[PDB]
Amino acid sequence: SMENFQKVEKIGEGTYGVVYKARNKLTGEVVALKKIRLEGVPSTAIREISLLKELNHPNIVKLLDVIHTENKLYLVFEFLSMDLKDFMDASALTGIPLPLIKSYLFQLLQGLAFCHSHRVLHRDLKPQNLLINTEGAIKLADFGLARAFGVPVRTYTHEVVTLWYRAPEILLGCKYYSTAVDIWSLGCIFAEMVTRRALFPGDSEIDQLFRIFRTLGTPDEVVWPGVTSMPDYKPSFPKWARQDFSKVVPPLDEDGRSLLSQMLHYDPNKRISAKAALAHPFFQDVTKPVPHLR
Amino acid sequence: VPDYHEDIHTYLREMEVKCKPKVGYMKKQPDITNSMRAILVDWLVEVGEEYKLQNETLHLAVNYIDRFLSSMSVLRGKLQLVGTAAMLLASKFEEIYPPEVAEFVYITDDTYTKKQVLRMEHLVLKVLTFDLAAPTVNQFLTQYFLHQQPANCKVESLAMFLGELSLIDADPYLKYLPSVIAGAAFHLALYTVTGQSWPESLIRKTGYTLESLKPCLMDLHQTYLKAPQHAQQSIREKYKNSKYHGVSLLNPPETLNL
Ligand SMILES: NS(=O)(=O)c1ccc(Nc2nc(OCC3CCCCC3)c3nc[nH]c3n2)cc1
Repeated sequence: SMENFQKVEKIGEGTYGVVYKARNKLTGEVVALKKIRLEGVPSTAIREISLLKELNHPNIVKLLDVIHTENKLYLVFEFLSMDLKDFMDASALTGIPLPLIKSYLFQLLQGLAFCHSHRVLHRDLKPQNLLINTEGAIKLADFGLARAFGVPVRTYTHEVVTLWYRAPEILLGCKYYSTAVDIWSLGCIFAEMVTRRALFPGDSEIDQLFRIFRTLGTPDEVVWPGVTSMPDYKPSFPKWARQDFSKVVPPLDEDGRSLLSQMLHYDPNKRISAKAALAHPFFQDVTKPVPHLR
Repeated sequence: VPDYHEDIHTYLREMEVKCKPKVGYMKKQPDITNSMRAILVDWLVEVGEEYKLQNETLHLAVNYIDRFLSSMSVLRGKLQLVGTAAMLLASKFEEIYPPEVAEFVYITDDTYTKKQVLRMEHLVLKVLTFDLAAPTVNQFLTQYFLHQQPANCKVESLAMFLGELSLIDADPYLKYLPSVIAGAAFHLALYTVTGQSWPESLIRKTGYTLESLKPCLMDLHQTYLKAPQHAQQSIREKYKNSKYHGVSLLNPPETLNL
């Protein structure tokens, strides 16, 4: 039972379930609680649990326990203070220091690299799914859309990734998609950390493709082999020109720009990977600054 | 070749050892036997053919079954309920569109109720401590396939047939890890169709040689030979289809030479 847990407040709903802030009456430990109502145990919870028990990493949210009672299923998590989106909104007047964007991106990639090294796709990387403590760490959360993939991949659920962060290969309906979809999402978030507005906030699939095309250029066979043969490619697509990356994220380093242009490469194969990304010269001076938050 | 192939292979190799069931669990099962297990596994191949399920789902289900039976005694009349929960859970894990619970109650022919199937799903989950991302023979074969020079669809189908035959007979195949069952399966397939052998590149990747795979390769060679006489025929039937290039109809070689 949850005799030992006192709910403090609700904090959100994501993918499935509901997350409460709660407190361990006996230990004093503040936790997060994901509650599931019980068609059997949801496919989403089955995946989140088994995979998160496998993934133990400082940058991946720790699952502490799994409790029953019925007809409920409680997941018990390490608590964290704030999601990235709220933090970005708190930093509206003052900005987010570059050494902190750097640290955060560095940490995120580590955690993504761990995932991918353990045949795991996140598939829902967005700022509401990234948590931060006061000590300076950022962690990946909400593994509801996650799935264990195989080598090589076969076709998976097409629904995936919330719109603003969805990779072009999903949007254009490629039959296979891989680790490159998590990099894409991470690239958008990188830009968003710098500009504090979402990079491509579309309202429909076509809107999104167009917003991406206006920023990165409408892709052709030269920049992305096989693109004009994709299921949702339309020849009637407006042919926009590519613009300088210096205008896409104006405050950014030459090395920031390099890193970003690689995380947002059209071709999923050409798109840099998390593992490789850690070696990028952007991170040469990387440290671990605290966020200074309340 | 991506940047995670070696990391994933390494991790999968680590994980098969931890996900391994107990080898002599059937000797500890008072009411169930190897033959009864053969019947259950064969039935799940039927179920997977009915609902067009991925082969991965099938291997996962069998892994779950064996791991559950390594710690929980079951009577003969309930083995099929365990089997049904496994298949369900495997579906929820692996499939884009799993079948409803209702559809699972139907294929048991109203032996068990919905409430029974649901409560068993929990029990399995709990007994397996929710750890369901087990490596399978199938997961290794698909990696091994990448080492074909060049690709041959008949080799892949035959490999997966042989690997699927290992699922039926706990004696002997329980004493082998999936990565090894897959090496045997891949070589046997490859030698039958093209007359080629385990590739040196796969030696570099896996550490396995024909000498090291031989014990399993000998056992699998026998299964393949006795397959048309085998009491369970569902897998053979499945692999007559053009989807699998009619590989079950092929003539097995009589000697391997090693
Ligand atoms: N709004 S906010 O910025 O004030 C704030 C944010 C998140 C948290 N804390 C927290 N949240 C989780 O899920 C949050 C959940 C909400 C819905 C979207 C998906 C993620 C967790 N899962 C494990 N640990 C968790 N810790 C505290 C404050």
